[PDB]
Amino acid sequence: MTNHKLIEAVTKSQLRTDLPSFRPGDTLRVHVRIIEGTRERIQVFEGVVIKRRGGGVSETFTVRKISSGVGVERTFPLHTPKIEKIEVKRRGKVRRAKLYYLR
Amino acid sequence: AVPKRRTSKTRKNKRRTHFKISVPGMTEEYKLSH
Amino acid sequence: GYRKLGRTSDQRKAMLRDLATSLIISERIETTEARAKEVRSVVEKLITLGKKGDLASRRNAAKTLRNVEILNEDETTQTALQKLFGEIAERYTERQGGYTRILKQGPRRGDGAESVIIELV
Amino acid sequence: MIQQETRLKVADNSGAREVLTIKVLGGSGRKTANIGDVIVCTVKNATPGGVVKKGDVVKAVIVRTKSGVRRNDGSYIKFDENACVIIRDDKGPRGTRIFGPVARELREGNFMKIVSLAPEVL
Amino acid sequence: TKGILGRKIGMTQVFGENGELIPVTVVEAKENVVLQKKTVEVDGYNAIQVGFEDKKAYKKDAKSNKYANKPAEGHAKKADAAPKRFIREFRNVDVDAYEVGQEVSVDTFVAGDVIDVTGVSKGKGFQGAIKRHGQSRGPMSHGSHFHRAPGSVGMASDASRVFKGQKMPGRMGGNTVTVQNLEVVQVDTENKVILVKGNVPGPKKGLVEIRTSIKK
Amino acid sequence: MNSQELLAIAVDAIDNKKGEDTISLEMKGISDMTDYFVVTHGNNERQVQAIARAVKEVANEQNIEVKRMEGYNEARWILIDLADVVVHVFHKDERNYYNIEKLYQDAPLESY
RNA sequence: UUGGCACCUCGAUGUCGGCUCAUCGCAUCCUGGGGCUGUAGUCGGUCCCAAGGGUUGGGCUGUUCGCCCAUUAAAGCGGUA
RNA sequence: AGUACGAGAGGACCGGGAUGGACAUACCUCUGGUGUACCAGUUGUCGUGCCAACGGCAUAGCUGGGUAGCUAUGUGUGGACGGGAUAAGUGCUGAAAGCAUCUAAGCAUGAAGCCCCCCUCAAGAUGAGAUUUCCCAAUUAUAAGAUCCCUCAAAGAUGAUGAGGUUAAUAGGUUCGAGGUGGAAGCAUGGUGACAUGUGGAGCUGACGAAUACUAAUCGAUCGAAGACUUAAU
Ligand SMILES: [K+]
Ligand SMILES: [Mg+2]
Ligand SMILES: [Mg+2]
Ligand SMILES: [Mg+2]
Ligand SMILES: [Mg+2]
Ligand SMILES: [Mg+2]
Ligand SMILES: [Mg+2]
Repeated sequence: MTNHKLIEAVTKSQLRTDLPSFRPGDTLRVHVRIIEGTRERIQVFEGVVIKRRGGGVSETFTVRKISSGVGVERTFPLHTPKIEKIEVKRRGKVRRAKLYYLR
Repeated sequence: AVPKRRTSKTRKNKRRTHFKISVPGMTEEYKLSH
Repeated sequence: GYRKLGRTSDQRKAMLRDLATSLIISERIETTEARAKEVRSVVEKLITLGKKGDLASRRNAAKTLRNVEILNEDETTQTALQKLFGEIAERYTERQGGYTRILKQGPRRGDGAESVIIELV
Repeated sequence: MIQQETRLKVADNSGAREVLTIKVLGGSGRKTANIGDVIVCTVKNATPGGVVKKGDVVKAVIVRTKSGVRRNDGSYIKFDENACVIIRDDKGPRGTRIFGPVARELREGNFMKIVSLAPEVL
Repeated sequence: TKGILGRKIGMTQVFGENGELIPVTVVEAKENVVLQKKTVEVDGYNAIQVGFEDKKAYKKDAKSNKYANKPAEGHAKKADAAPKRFIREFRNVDVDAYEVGQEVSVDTFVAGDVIDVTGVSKGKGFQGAIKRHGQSRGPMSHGSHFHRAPGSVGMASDASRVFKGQKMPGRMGGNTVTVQNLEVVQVDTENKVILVKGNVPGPKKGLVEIRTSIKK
Repeated sequence: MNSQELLAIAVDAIDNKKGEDTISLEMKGISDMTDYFVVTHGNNERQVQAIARAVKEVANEQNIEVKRMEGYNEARWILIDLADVVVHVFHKDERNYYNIEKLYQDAPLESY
C-alpha cells in the first residue's frame, strides 16, 4: 500500500511476527487472555477457519464451531495483544475462499 | 397551468438579452484544430 | 475511463470491437470524439499482446478482436490476426506505448458533431 | 433484531417453548432489542405438563442472537439461532436448569443467576 | 493557545494498552510559517496569519496557480519565506509569543490533548428532499402516486404566501462544518504527523484546520 | 492476593450470622469462570438481609468491590459475587427447588 | 357546538375521515420555579409564574369518535375554506 | 448521605460520576448491503464434414464471491455548563399614621423563559468598510493582471469552483506494487476409464498508488489604468 507510505509507516510498531500461517479450512486454536478482575485466565476457543480479509493492522478472520447443539462464531483481529498464540494443527483441501455453505 | 394574461412586447424582449450565440476562436483564416 | 455512450453493455462491447479491427486494416478512420477516446485504450492494450506473440496471447488476442476478415492487400489474403503479430509488432519493437494519434477536424452538417481522425504512430 | 411480532424460542425447563414478542422496555419509542434486555411475551406452544401454560403473558430475557455484540476489544460473536429465557418478579428465573450456551455479557447485566447454572459460557 | 494546518491523508486504527481498538485519521502538517502578526492599533484585532504549503516562483508566461505572482511574491519574501499556497488567520492565540518568519512544529501538541476540527464537506449534487432533509416517503402499492416528493407547501387562502424557511430540493455539499472535542493520540516528529481519535470531514487530499478547544 | 487463603474468612460471617449447611464447592477442574463457591440458606425474611449486608463490609476489609445484590429487597435469593467466592443466600425451601448441590453433584465439596 | 338571518358566489367557491408535510395561540398533559395545607416522610391536593423544547406502538367493526390488552418522564385541549 | 429534616423506620440539600432512549450532523478503519467493461463454476442450442480450448443471444442465460465508489441497520462527536438581569414568591433597613410594613426615597434576593456566551451565511451594510503587497504614458497604444481556447476531477443539471498547460507528471498508455479471485494454458508421472496429483499460492485483473516524456495539452488571439473639484491641515 505505497500511496505516499505515511500510513503504513506509522502503523509499524503495532504489528507482530509471532503468528503462524493459515488458509481457510485449517483447524486451529486461539489462546485468548480475558480480564475480569485483578487477574484472570485464558479460555481457549477452538474451531475451523471460514473467512479472512484485508491487509495491515485491520486484517481479520473468523472461526466456526458447534457447542452442545448450537453453532457459534468468533472473528478476531490478527495483531491485537489479547491473543497470546495461535496453534495450527491440521490442514485440508477446498476450492473456495469464503465458506458459507457450512451455514 | 394556462396563461392568464398576454405577454407584452417588452417582457418578450427583456428576456432575450442572453438568447444570442457566440464567436469561434481566432488562430492565424486558420481553425483551432488542436 | 467509464463511458457508456448511450448504448447498453451488450451493444458497447460489440461497437468497440469493430472499431479496433477496421482501423488496423486501413490504419486511419473518421469518428466522433468520444468513441476514439475509448478505442484510445482498447487498441493500445492489443498491440501489447502482439510483442509477446506467445501461444497464450493469441488466445486472448481473439476474445476482443473480430471475426476472421479475409483481407486482400496486394496479391494476398490475411486475417487481422496474422497481420497484427507479424507486421505491426515488428515496426513497434523498441518504443513504449503511445502509438495512436487523434486529430480534430471540424463538425458535421446534420447533427453538429465533432469529427476527428485517428491513426497509428 | 428482536422487535414486536417476533418469535423467539425457549431454553429452560418451565414448559413454555415458543413465544411472541410484543414490546421492549425502554420507552421513548424504542424499536429493537439485543442481548441483555427485558421484554414482554406470550406463549404459542408449550409442553404438556409444567408450570407455564399457553396463553400466559410473561417477561423474558434474551441470551442469543443472529446479530452479536461489539466487544470493546474489537471482537464479535454471532450465533446461528435466537433464544430467550423466562423470568419472575424477583429478577430471577421461573425454571431451574439452563440448556444451551449463553453470552458473557450477562455477567455485567445482573443476570449472574443464569451464568451460575449454565454449561458453556462463551 | 495553539493551531496548525494540514492535509487529510487517510484513516486507520491502532491498538491501545488494553488491546482496545481506537479509530484514527492521519493528518500531515509540514512547512507552516508565520507571515504577518497583527495589532489592535491598526486592524482592531490581534491575530496570526499563517501559510502552509510551498509552491514555485514567478514565471513569465504563467497560466496556473502553481507558479506564484508578484503580489504574493512580494509578501513571502517580506517575512523571508517562499510563496505559500494556502493562507488563514488564527485569532484566539497569544501574540506576545509567535515571532515572525519562523516555523510551527507539531511538537506543540502533546498526546492526549483535546481539540476541535474544521473543514469542508463532500459534494453531493442536485439532490432531493428525503436524502437531504430526511423525511418520510410515501406508499408504493395500494394504488398510490406519491412515492418520493414533498407533499404540501402551504395551507389555504389564509396565508396565501409560502414562508421562507421551507424545505425543497436543491444542492447540499461543500459547506463549512466543525467537530468539537476530539482527542490527540500520538504525535510523530520526523514524518510530521498528528493523529486524532475519530473521523473528521472532507475528502482525501483536502485541507484541514486544527485548533485547541475552548470548552471545558 | 489469592483465593484459597480467603475462604475460611468467607465461612466466617455466615456462621456468625448462623447459617446452616454452609458448605463450599470448588471449580478448579470444572470451570474457567470462578474458582470456588460457598452456599447457605436462611429462614426469615428479616434473617436474610443481615447475613449478606455483613458481606458488604467483609469485602471492604480486603477492599474488593461489590457490584450487585440481586433480589436483595425482595429477600428471596441473593447473590454477591467476587469471581472467586459467591454467597448464595437462600430461603428455607427454595434451596430444594433449585437444588444447587446436585446439578453439580460431580463437585468436590467440603462441609463447614 | 346544534342553530337563527339569507349579505357575496348557481354563463360551477367542486369532497367527511386517514397518509406526507409543516405553522401559530394558552384557558399547561410532562419536565422547570415556588406558595399553601390534615405535606409528620413519602404521596399528594389547591391555586400562582412559565410556551424554550417535548409529546407512543397495535386488535375489533366505515369508523369521525368509542371500548380493550401492552408500555411511557408524559401518552395535552383549540385555531389555520 | 442515611447526615439537614424526620416521633424511629424513611428522607433530602450537597455534589461526584457511571450506563443509557429518542433526536440532529460529519465520515467508511471495523461489522455488513450493492457493485451491468473484474475472477472461477455451470445447462441448452448456432458457428470450424469433431478434439474442446474460445465467442454470440437466452432477466447480466443462471449460481458462488467480490476492488474503487455512494451508503446504514455500522463507526465517532453534540445537547451545554457559565454569566447579565427579570415573573411570581422569599426578605431587610424604611416612611406611611409613632409602632407597622417586601417598594413609597431606598435595597440584596431568585425560573428550562428573555439578550450575551457555542456552530453557519454575510459590505448591492448604494451608511457599498479595513489592512498587505504588486503595476504607471505617446486621443493612444499597452503594463500588473486576468478570460477565450485544449488536458482532467477532490467539483458538477448548464454556467461556475478547483487541479495543470513542453522550463510540463495534467488524463491515457507502458513498466512495478497493492487489494480481489482461488491454482490457467501446455507438456510430464498415476488411473482400463471419467478423473486427481507435481512443475507454480499459478495465471488474469475496470475505477486506487508510484515511477517514466512514447501520444495529445500545438498553433496562436482578444479585453485591459494613466489619481476630478472645492474646503481644511501639510
Ligand atoms: K395500524
Ligand atoms: Mg475546437
Ligand atoms: Mg390510475
Ligand atoms: Mg343557521
Ligand atoms: Mg353558523
Ligand atoms: Mg331582504
Ligand atoms: Mg446470433
